[PDB]
Amino acid sequence: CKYDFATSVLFTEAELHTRMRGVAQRIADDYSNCNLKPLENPLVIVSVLKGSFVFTADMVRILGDFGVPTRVEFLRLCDIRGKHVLVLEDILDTALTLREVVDSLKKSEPASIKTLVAIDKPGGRKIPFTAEYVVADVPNVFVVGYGLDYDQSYREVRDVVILKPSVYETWGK
Amino acid sequence: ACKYDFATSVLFTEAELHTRMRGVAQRIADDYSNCNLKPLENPLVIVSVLKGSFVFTADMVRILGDFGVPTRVEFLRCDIRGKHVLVLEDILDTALTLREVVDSLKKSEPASIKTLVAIDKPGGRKIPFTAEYVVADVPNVFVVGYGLDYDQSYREVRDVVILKPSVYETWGKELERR
Ligand SMILES: Nc1nc2c(ncn2[C@@H]2C[C@@H](COCCP(=O)(O)O)N(C(=O)CCP(=O)(O)O)C2)c(=O)[nH]1
Ligand SMILES: Nc1nc2c(ncn2[C@@H]2C[C@@H](COCCP(=O)(O)O)N(C(=O)CCP(=O)(O)O)C2)c(=O)[nH]1
Repeated sequence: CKYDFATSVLFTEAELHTRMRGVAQRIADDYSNCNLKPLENPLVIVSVLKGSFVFTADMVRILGDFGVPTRVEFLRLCDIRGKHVLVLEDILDTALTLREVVDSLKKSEPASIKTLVAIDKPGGRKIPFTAEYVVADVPNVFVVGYGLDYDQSYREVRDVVILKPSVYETWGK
Repeated sequence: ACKYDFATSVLFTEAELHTRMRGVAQRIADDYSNCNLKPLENPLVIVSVLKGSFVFTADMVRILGDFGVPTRVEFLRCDIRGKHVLVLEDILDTALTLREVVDSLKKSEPASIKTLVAIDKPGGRKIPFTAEYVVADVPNVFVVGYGLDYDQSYREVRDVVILKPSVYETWGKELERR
């Protein structure tokens, strides 16, 4: 590991962007008949969690690459009724946050609504929940990077790494 | 001959923005070299102001990390006493927002405080204000991209472009509903 605060690099910046391009192609095809256009009818991007800003910034730019115009909202509301909504989240774990955000947004009745997460932790669920688009899976380990923090730190790490246990063991004390 | 059907001209590409952000990142490293910036213990507190500033913030913190500047980010659209604060903003124009934030933040008595803007309109000031770091200047022209929006749209354009007048001449008359 090139990082002195990590035991392993799980996904590099290039790997994530490669995967996110595969997802952007699915989104473009998926919404091909939604008549998405700037101002008139963009895809409403609802970014959840403070750390999601890194992923949201890269995803929205990649989405524009594939002809998907967007409009970003942050909850870390606008006018979603009748409009297509895509919730983005950097990590999906217990799914308790996503379920609540999805259910509440439905109260506004948008044309459609789907979710996209950068890191899915399939093994952390406390309720059933599947995201329409997943960039990468991560086992049951504490990772930081790509916006994911440990106590507000390491968000800027370009890759998704396993935080060396000596880091958070010494920081709690 | 523009690559964007909605823009008259492209001012700064993503790559050019990053090349500039690399030069800025080196200066910040030198400037804070005596501050012992360290993750968790003493990170440089990044205050990102303005909704569209998430794009510049996402890229800037990452570049800064490349140059040995560990950061933690807050958003304005925490404890700062004794900490080093770098306010980040995608566009600086009248300076009214940045003046409010900086002077409101000085009340908490941080270790220091500076500002870094991606786009500085030197000629738009309503009050005097100079940013400590500026990635690039822009004149009296309406631009979009790199997080800068026109009515929430076009933030995702990877470059800072001048938006075609027909777009906002048309959309304004559409916003006129009543
Ligand atoms: N760095 C890092 N964090 C992890 C990891 N596993 C879980 N988490 C966090 C833990 C908690 C707080 O998250 C603040 C995010 P923030 O600071 O940006 O606000 N979470 C949620 O509550 C999401 C519920 P879900 O998404 O399932 O609905 C996700 C990991 O492995 N590494
Ligand atoms: N896209 C684009 N916007 C421009 C341009 N010139 C000015 N603005 C805006 C105008 C107003 C709205 O700001 C939206 C931020 P948001 O919608 O993301 O929240 N602003 C401020 O008040 C900054 C306070 P200052 O900089 O003086 O301290 C900046 C341009 O050329 N292109």
